[PDB]
Amino acid sequence: GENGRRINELTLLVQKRFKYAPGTIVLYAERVQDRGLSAVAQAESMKFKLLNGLAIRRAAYGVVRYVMESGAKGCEVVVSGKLRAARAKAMKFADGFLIHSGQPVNDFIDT
Amino acid sequence: AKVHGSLARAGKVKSQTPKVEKTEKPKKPKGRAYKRLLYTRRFVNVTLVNGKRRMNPGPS
Amino acid sequence: KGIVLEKLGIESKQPNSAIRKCVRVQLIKNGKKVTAFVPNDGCLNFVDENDEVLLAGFGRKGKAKGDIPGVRFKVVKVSGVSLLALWKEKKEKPRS
Amino acid sequence: THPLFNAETKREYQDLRKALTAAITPMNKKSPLNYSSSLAIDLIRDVAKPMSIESIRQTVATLNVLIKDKEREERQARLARVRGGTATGGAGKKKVKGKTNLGGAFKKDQDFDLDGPDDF
Amino acid sequence: THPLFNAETKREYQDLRKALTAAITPMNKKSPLNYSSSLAIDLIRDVAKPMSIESIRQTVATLNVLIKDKEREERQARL
Amino acid sequence: MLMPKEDRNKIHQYLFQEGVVVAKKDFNQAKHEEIDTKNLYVIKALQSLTSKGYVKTQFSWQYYYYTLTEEGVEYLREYLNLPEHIVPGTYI
Amino acid sequence: ARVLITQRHIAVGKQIVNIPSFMVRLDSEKHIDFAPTSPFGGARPGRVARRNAARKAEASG
RNA sequence: CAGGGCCCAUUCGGGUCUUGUAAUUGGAAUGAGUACAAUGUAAAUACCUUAACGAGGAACAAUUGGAGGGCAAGUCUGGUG
Ligand SMILES: [Mg+2]
Ligand SMILES: [Mg+2]
Ligand SMILES: [Mg+2]
Ligand SMILES: [Mg+2]
Ligand SMILES: [Mg+2]
Ligand SMILES: [Mg+2]
Repeated sequence: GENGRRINELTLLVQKRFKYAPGTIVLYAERVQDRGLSAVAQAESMKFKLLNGLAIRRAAYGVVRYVMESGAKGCEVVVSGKLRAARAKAMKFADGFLIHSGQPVNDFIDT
Repeated sequence: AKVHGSLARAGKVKSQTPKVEKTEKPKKPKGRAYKRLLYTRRFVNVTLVNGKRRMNPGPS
Repeated sequence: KGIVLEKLGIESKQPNSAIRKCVRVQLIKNGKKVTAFVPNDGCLNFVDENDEVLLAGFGRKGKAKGDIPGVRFKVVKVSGVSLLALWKEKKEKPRS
Repeated sequence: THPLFNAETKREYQDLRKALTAAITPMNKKSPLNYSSSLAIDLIRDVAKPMSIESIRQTVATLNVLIKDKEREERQARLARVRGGTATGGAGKKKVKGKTNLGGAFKKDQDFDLDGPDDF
Repeated sequence: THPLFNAETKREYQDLRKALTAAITPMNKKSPLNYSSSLAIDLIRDVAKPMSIESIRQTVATLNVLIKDKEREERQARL
Repeated sequence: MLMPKEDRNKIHQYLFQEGVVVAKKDFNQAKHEEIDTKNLYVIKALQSLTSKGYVKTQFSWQYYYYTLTEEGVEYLREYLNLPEHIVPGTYI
Repeated sequence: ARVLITQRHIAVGKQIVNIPSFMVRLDSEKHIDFAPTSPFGGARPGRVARRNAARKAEASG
């Protein structure tokens, strides 16, 4: 905001709740890198697209295309829910390959 | 078989439809002029395009 | 042309749940009894009784048309006024 | 004393309806409680009196659409002041929902022949 | 145009309503066909569009009970 | 809600000064911190303020975070009869 | 061109033609010109021009 | 009011050279129709010709069937259930 006005109020909120002394707690903003290689960002971009009113496959093919263009080894998005009927249904949209088991998943898959 | 039935229900939905009055439009031209405006909307002014030309797009 | 005998509520075949609103008519030239389907929405409220209806086939060359079991004809005019003109309120019926 | 319009066709009928609406309406600008009860309720029933079973049913149906649309407009107005989503905002515990733009993908549900090659 | 009538009281409105009922209704007897078309229904919408939400339900309910007795009436007539 | 005039002015003046207010969702706690009034008062009054577009809330593990808006700085100012631009949150 | 043909301001020989599908015979191409008994070929203006001249002569007198 | 290189080598400046929208305005043009007259005809009517009148947006206002597929044309909005 203007001269940190929102982040000023966000500092003020965290001091009152966590009982910190005024001045001992400070907030910084930071540009995320590698935005396609972020599962929490890509899910939240997907979440806003459906709320803004984008077509559902458009978004889901759009986000999996974006991540693979960003240099990911494999991307995978699942949409589960009632689409047009009372009987719900899960869609899977994938590209690349992904591993599933072992210690490697902890280090390379972000979910 | 069941040749009887509930004949009291005939015209149910046609009576239940809310009467929505037509808006009044400018006249469309008739004849050679109408083919002229169709040609103009299809071939020279192709203002609306999605990479494939559609004639009655729903609001995307 | 024929004379309406009664109004029938023939139910459609499977899977289709409806009542099809036909009439029985006695033909004027033959005296033969015939079932005719009154086509549109609400149009059975024109075809009440002892009327002169005009009938045509449905187009299936003598076969029963749809889910409607066993009718082969449709109503075209009632009392000298066509049924779509009555349905679109272009015209209106005589008293009898 | 109504000699003003002896119109005999629908198109000619149109002028009468407009003029009567011009006549009747402005009477709501003054005395609105007097308008709604004494005159609107009973003139409507009296003009509904001629018409047949079907026609009155359309009139009831038309009126219900009026109700629905009006409530819709009012609901725009109440949630204009309140900054976020539903009434009472963040206190509310109830969020504002959205709509799934399906396109035409899932009606009478099937598999999609038209896959999309590229995404904007 | 509309030169005859002004707003004083509920009583005088009943005069105006009754006069209006006199004026409008013979148009059904000359062409009933136009009567169920543009003239009657769309006026009723037009006079109810500047009103209050509860009042239009009161408008609906009176129509609803009116049609109901007629449904009885024709049933008796047929039987 | 029926709370005396003096503590609504406490809640409203405290809100102006801090630009924010945090409130644990504990009814019957009966003693707010940062404010000597009942916890139920500060929740309910800020529920009345949010329902007129002056303050916005977030629940966030039972804590009710309130930050007042641009509507909030004009309304409250009219309310407290304080000098213009006397809001701490607004001016760095 | 269609409305000029149809409204009789065109003459392929010395004869008016008001048929747009006329299929001219390539020694008649030299002779397509305006009709003599018309405006745009001259000697009397036409209905709306004579009316407007009538109004301006009315205002002059 | 929504658009191309370029004259410019004067950064988001006129945009010539056009293409279409306009609760922006202008005159021109004409028949459908009406009608002296003549022609037409056995006598007429009409056609062909022609004085006089006859236009412009609520006027002199094109329908009939359709918009899942076959088979052109809805990623609509209300109603019924
Ligand atoms: Mg599951
Ligand atoms: Mg079958
Ligand atoms: Mg149509
Ligand atoms: Mg249809
Ligand atoms: Mg349709
Ligand atoms: Mg097709």
